[PDB]
Amino acid sequence: QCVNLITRTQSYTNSFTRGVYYPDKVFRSSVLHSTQDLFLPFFSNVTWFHAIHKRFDNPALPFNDGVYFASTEKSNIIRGWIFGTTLDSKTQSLLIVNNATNVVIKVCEFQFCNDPFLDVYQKNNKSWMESEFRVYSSANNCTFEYVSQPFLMDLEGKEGNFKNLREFVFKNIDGYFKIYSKHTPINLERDLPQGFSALEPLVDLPIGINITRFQTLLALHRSYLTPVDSSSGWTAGAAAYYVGYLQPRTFLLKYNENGTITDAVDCALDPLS
Amino acid sequence: ETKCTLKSFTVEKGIYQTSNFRVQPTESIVRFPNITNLCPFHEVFNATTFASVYAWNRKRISNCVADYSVIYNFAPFFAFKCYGVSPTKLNDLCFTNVYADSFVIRGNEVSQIAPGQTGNIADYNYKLPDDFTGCVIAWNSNKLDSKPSGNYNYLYRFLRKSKLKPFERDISTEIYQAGNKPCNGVAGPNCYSPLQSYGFRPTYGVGHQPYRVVVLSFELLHAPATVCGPKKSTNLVKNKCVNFNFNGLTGTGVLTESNKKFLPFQQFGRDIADTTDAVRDPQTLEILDITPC
Amino acid sequence: LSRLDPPEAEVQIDRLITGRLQSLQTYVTQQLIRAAEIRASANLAATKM
Repeated sequence: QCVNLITRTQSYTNSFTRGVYYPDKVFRSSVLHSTQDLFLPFFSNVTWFHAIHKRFDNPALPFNDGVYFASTEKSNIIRGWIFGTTLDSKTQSLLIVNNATNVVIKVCEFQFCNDPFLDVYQKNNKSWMESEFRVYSSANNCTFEYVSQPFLMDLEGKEGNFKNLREFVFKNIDGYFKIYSKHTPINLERDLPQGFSALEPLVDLPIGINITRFQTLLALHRSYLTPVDSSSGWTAGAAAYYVGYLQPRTFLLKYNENGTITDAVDCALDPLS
Repeated sequence: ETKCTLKSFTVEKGIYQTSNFRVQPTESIVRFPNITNLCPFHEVFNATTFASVYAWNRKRISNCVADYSVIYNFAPFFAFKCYGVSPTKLNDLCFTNVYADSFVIRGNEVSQIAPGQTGNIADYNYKLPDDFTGCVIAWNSNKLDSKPSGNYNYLYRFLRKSKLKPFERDISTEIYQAGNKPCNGVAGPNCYSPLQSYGFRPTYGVGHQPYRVVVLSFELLHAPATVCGPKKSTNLVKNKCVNFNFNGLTGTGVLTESNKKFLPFQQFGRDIADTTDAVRDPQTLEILDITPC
Repeated sequence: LSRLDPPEAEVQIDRLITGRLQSLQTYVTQQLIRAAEIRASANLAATKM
């Protein structure tokens, strides 16, 4: 169970103002604050994935001092998240799988294909169940499992337009991996939205893992079966999503009467800032 | 007292100063979550013989309410060195997370753990965090630690080139290859292998005794908890000068109903003045504020 | 005090007291010089009225 191509690709764009996560549970009301943590640059010349898609990569994603991720779509186009150093049953590998039932977390020592996947159709059964297990399938000598409610909006996202954009912050402090995400309601429908947003903190796992080469995976509709459809027919383009890299610089933050962030500026920018 | 402040047995006229009122807290109210599950520490302390210094089985015990009595049942507790904390306050407060790394070292390097002096652990073999909030306990169970036949499985690495980042497990090859000749690992006398054994048979001296050294690594100022004794969240008071305890941080003040609204995950309510004046119970939604006494 | 102990506390918590003391010394010195120039300004105002 592994169908692969040896072809990768990459794209290119320019972010403007994204990646604002709440660093602590403080209720600062209508005041200002200074923030010195891992953030995206303002007007950052970020790295894109290709706007095409269905396509299929096997990319290498470099973890560099916290990783910000963004994807606006319907029907949950992206589903898996593999973080770690080598991901070949020799370093600690953090696995996130988001189905429609309940998201599952595996901080385990798992070998991997260079592009693990699972193919789903109905095929006169009305069941897009997990029939392919092209992930590890072995090396279960590990010490973590977790089950949570799906924060991600599920498959078949019938909404008015490009209604929601998923921002994600994968951050590590002393082996403590924290996911600070936001399913924000965007309504601009043109690539990167020109606007302001904030990210709530929701996932904190103090487990212990070294992450150098991470990846982001998915589970979509290829064949549901190995011989019913021809393989190696999906081009190296992946999907349209944005990746950005954080850094520990100075920034300024402003709060409102409801305690949320309404404005923020990059203190390490052009000198008016 | 006015005659006292004027340093004379008479006073002239008018207004003079003295001390303040300083209203005292009448009681103390502690707020804890309503989860109390007992924890089996017999699977982490008095288990079988543990590893040597060349491997650190960094085992994190899960979230479980455990009193100090279970840990205190062990008579042969021998290590007493700490750093800024007396070893008699291990309970009544809920810590962050326990890293009870339990392994064995040779008995003549117990006094060389501290930084500022390089030993068999403070060398390139291991790098320890500079703060070291966690402590070290090392009891002896030599009645079953050392078999009569012998225990030669304990190893340690001695020679290394580079420097390690602290709080890492140091398990690798780390071989030596140098000299003014081609060696390529099979030279012979140019090997100088850095891994050496210990050996443990019960006819030894004083620095050759095995120890079940558990180093306890933790931190401070972290909102949830992993292991602490069963202590109850006592009943609250309103408009009472009280020492409130919000899972850790305490203070003196009175309670007021909070008209303002907070986010469900933003229960902490610090202000521009950098004071805690908003809180909710760890069990119930209690949108409240605190004004100090 | 929740951390340290009376056999070992005062050697660490002594510099806090000195730092607070010298910060108040600086604040008070600034207050005296500001009060002096405001006193001169108020004397000028009294002269003007």
